[PDB]
Amino acid sequence: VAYWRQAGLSYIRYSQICAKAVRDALKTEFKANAMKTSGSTIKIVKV
Amino acid sequence: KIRSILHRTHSDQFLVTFKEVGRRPPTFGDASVIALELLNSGYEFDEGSIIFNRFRSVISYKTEEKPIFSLDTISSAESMSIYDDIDADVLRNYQEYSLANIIYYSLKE
Amino acid sequence: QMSFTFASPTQVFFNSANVRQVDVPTQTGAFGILAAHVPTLQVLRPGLVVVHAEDGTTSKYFVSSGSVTVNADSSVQLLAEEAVTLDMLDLGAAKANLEKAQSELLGAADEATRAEIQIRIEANEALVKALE
Amino acid sequence: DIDTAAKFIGAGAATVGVAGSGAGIGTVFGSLIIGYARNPSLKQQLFSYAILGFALSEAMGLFCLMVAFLILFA
Amino acid sequence: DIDTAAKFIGAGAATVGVAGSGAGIGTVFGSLIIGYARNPSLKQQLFSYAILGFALSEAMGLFCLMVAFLILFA
Amino acid sequence: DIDTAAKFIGAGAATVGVAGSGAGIGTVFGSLIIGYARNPSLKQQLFSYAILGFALSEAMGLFCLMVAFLILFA
Amino acid sequence: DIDTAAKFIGAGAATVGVAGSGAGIGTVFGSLIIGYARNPSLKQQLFSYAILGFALSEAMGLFCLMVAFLILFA
Amino acid sequence: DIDTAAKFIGAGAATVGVAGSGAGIGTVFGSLIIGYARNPSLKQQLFSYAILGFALSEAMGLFCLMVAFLILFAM
Amino acid sequence: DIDTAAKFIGAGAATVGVAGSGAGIGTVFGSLIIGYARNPSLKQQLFSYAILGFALSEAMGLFCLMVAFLILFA
Amino acid sequence: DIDTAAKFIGAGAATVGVAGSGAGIGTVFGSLIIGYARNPSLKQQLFSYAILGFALSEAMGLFCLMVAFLILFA
Amino acid sequence: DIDTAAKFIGAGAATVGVAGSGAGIGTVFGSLIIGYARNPSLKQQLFSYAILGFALSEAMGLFCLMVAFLILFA
Repeated sequence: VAYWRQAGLSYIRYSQICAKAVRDALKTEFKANAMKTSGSTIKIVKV
Repeated sequence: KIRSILHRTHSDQFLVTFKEVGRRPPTFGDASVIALELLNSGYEFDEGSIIFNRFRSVISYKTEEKPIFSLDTISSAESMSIYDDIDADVLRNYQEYSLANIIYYSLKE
Repeated sequence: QMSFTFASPTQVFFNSANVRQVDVPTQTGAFGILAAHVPTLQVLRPGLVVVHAEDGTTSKYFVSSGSVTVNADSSVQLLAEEAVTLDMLDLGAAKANLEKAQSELLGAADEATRAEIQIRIEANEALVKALE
Repeated sequence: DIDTAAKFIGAGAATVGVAGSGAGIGTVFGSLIIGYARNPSLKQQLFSYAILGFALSEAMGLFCLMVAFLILFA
Repeated sequence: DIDTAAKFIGAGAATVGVAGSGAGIGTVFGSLIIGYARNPSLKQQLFSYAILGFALSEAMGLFCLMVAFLILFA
Repeated sequence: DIDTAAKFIGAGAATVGVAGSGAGIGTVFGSLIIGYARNPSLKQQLFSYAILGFALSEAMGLFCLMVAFLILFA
Repeated sequence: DIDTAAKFIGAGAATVGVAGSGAGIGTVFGSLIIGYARNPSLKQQLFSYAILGFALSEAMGLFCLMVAFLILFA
Repeated sequence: DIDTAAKFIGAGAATVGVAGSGAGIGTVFGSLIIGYARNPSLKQQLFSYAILGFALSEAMGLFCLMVAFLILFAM
Repeated sequence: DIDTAAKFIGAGAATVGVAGSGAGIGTVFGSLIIGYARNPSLKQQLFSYAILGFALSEAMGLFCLMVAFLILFA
Repeated sequence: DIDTAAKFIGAGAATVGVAGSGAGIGTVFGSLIIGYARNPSLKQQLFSYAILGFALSEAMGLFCLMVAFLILFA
Repeated sequence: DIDTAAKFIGAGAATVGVAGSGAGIGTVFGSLIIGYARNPSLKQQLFSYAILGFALSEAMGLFCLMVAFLILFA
């Protein structure tokens, strides 16, 4: 276990949050060149 | 489209499906979303396959299938004996990441 | 010798390259991989990988997360979810984000949010410790 | 004198316990390295542990010598 | 006094026993360092176990110094 | 005089034996520190075998004290 | 008589080596803790090797105490 | 006597030498435990290597045991 | 002679050195087990170090046995 | 005379403590080997810790040998 | 004589100092096995540190032997 898993997060979520942080912490120039190719548009449908 | 083509036979076997694919280029965020919605769904799958269309060339593509496993298989796979620092924590975090990786690779192909 | 492969989803830095030593972080503990390191699997933690070519040159890439595999045939594969060279970051943004996260961790809205904020905290903390 | 002789005998076996300290310190100053190898992001914070791991490690050592003091002059 | 000399040599032999406690505490407080390097999030548990073991091993050194006093005095 | 001198010296020799139990007790309570850092979710299960090692390392020290008392008083 | 005195001293010096068995048992059980934490699934076999090594180091230590008993009585 | 009695303490102080052999064998078997835990597949060979370290350390202790029993009987 | 007795006293109190030998050999052949289990591939070069260290420490311990035999027989 | 007897006993039994300093040097350098076989990039900071541990550990053996010198010369 | 017996017993009770040195050698050459087994490429580098630790730790046990021979022959 790890401090971020006791709640029950999957390592996918860990990487996702860390990546969002590293994205937020970039130059003002590279923000425009990194905000793209970073988001998500997929959405789920009830089964 | 995949959901529809298989909603006559194999209609019941659906576990979850996603839309708005291909409208914009996929990203690792989309693969992470698919992996999350797979793991959270209380299905303890013991094996899996992913079918996609590998892009051979502008004229040809091949319907490829890549296998995927679960930490219960990796643990009991004797071939893993030669990898050190392998408990059931790093191994299955690595398995989650591997699932996301294969999903993203298939999305791009 | 070592066949290195460092590749973010967006970009690829090394493809079957031949470097001498590569220092990588990890959940268990940051450690170095050399031309015969015993096979291992690990998942990275917010840190900075350091590569050294066959010669005495160096290069530092800050990686958010990922997985580093060392194989029987001496082939390192370091797949990082977000690998950026240090020259792409700014201090104040990361520092303010870290301080904000520390401020909000007092607000134990729930354990899941506590963990999320903790991850953001030590992420930005590795950022500053790399840039401070 | 037999009394001074016994004082010396006890002194010889009162400084042997210092070997204990010799191991103790080493173990800590072994582990530290290991720790500092696996996690350079806790260097400073490790120092405190180390110094603690030194003090209480040499503690018994000194106290062993204390007995020697006594067994020489008490 | 031959018997006082015998008491002295007995105390000198006995006081060494604290070297075992010294070695044990060295082990405990090196394991603390490396374990804290691996799993920092649980520092509070690490101190709990470390101090519990520290006193629980100081048992022996205190026993040995006590018996040194007891042979000397009692 | 020499008989009680032997009492004293032999008891002092016996009292030393608990040093090894000190080393072992420290070893087991460093091992618990590590094994808890590595897999925290097995606290009590690890603690059971840890206290088993406590008992089976205290055996030696308490037997050494037993022999010390016996040879100082019998 | 000095013969009885030397006999006490011999027994008291021989009954200190069980420190070795104590340290060995402590190390074995620490290793048991660590191995179990590594692989919680495999505890029986780990415990099997642990009890075997335990009991055999116990045999060595109790052999030391048997020699102590003999020298006291012969 | 003194020289026919000091042999008793000679043998005792020689027999104390087995403590380190005990500790060595203990750490050998703890290492066996950890090694098996890491790589449970290697169950066969690890026990043989144990037996080897076992035998060598116990023989090193037997050296002092025989030295003591020499003090008592062969002086 | 009182020398004919102190000779045996020294022999007995000197052969104890083999304890640390035994411990060193035990540590070496434990570390060999961990090393080989972790990385079974490079089996052979592990021996080129294990046997080297074992024989080396064993010889340096046997120095004390040599000294004991020297005094007891010269 | 017996005064010189106790002198020599004390000188002989004081030096034994250096065993702990030897073991401390051994364990600290083994820890350096491991912690540099994990993260070789450092070194320029580990070897400092190893040398510091050398100074600290050999201090104990130095103390024991100086005690032996003082007990055999005053 | 009491004085010659004194010198011989001093040598005998000093020689034991080699135990800690032997344990240190064993620890160093176990650490070398583990370190090399993890990261083989570092071999010829780890070997320097480990053999240096060997010699520069057995220096202590050889100091004990040197003082033992000093007492015996001087």
